[PDB]
Amino acid sequence: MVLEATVLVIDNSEYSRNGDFPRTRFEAQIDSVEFIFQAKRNSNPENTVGLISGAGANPRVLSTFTAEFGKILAGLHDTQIEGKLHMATALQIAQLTLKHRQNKVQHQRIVAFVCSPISDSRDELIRLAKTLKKNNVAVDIINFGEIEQLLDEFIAAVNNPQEETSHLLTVTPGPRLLYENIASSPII
Amino acid sequence: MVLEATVLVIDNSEYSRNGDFPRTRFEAQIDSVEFIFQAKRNSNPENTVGLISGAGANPRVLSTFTAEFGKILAGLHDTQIEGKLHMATALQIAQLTLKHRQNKVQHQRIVAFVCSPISDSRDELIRLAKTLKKNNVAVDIINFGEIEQLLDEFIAAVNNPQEETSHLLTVTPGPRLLYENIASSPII
Amino acid sequence: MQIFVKTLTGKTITLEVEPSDTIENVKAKIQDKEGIPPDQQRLIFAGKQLEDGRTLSDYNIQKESTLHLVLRLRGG
Amino acid sequence: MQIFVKTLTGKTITLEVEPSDTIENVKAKIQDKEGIPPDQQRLIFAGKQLEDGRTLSDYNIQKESTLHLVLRLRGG
Repeated sequence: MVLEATVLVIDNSEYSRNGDFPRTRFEAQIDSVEFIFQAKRNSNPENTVGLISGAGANPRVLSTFTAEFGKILAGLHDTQIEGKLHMATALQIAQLTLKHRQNKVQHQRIVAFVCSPISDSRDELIRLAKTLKKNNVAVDIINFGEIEQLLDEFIAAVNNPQEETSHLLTVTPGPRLLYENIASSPII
Repeated sequence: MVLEATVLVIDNSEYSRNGDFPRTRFEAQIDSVEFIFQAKRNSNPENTVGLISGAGANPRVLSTFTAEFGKILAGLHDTQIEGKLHMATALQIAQLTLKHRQNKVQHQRIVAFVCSPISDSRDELIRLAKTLKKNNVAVDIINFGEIEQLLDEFIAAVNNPQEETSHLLTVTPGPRLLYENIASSPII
Repeated sequence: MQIFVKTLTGKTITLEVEPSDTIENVKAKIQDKEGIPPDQQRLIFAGKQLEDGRTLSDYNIQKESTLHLVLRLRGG
Repeated sequence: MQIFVKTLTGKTITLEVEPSDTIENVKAKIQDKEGIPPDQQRLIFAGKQLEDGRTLSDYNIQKESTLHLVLRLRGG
């Protein structure tokens, strides 16, 4: 499809362990990382993807950009459910990662899951959104668990009109797993 | 038992309609008002109880103090699920109501349900707690639905040590209805 | 045409609508089935959020589609 | 003596404790059954909230009592 570097940010916050999204919201998010990686990878052999814990006590890069399923898997094991979600920080380190993506012909995209109440200000988040748009990064939020949308106003802000690259997925607990809802979403 | 005027404050906020507490948190709270009224009334024939919607757009007095089950029932019908919980305001109008209770030999008590995230500041709530204690009003919070305790620090503040009149009930969704958990609680 | 509304409590209610109905109309049909006013209603279908004034043709909503109803929380 | 811990997901796990056990110890026994650290644990029994350093004799907890485990949320 399209050549792009994408960064997956996961919510590893204390909210991540919950019944509503089987098996737990965290684990939902793991199957989702796996799926999404294997997807982006086969839409174009040149795609590379990164991984970021977005909670804990300071968002951290779990894996740099790869085609390698092993180090996505190595980075996915060795994270932990703990702390609160620091969204704007996570978004900052995701952006910093994308600027330095090898092969600058790659379109920039960040994909983030939010299953927590957002502690950050709406103003910081909107500034951040406008910045992201300006730097030609597209954003996909996955919005499940507590559904609060701020998120709608964010995606509104960050979307690039002339090529509509930025989507909000709002998903409710139900029959299908989280990764399926993601497969059928415009994030494809 | 003890001669007292008590004020029931209910959370009528948009959170009130929810599955977790059957039939809905609001309705849980109605059966609870009914129970509690009929209880306090038979621990002493001289007790009188009041009712306060604590949400909506401005906490309002649904019934003044009575022995009358009809006007508790009339005040209970004619409230509505709407708005957000304004706790400290609700607590203010409850206190104002108790000061003017006829028959000042009645010990003062407010009983309040919180099934919403508390929008008020911790500082305002702690000031309010210290004030309440100073004015010899005892407080029972019912804490269900979203359980956030602030509430623990509140009841800590407001409790009168030498006669321990102030209780926190933290209750989780389960087999028993909300009014049963309240019957077995120290609020009796 | 008949459609479905699943509240968070798993209760699925059925509504009779035709494809040109505004979402703001659906939220009123939902009001008289469940006693909850439209300004308290939020509608979720296909991962997106149904907007007032858009209609069901707009969202490609078709017979036996299942809408999800969640709390539209305003001043909190 | 054996007791019960019901998480919000309805899963009831059984623990072996004796009546003098600290709550802080119970939260560790709960950790190695469910992989969740004590600083993330909040325990609810009889409407009250179990405190660290108090023991189960303190709370009059007895055989087949059911504890409820909810998230202790710190900096939020």
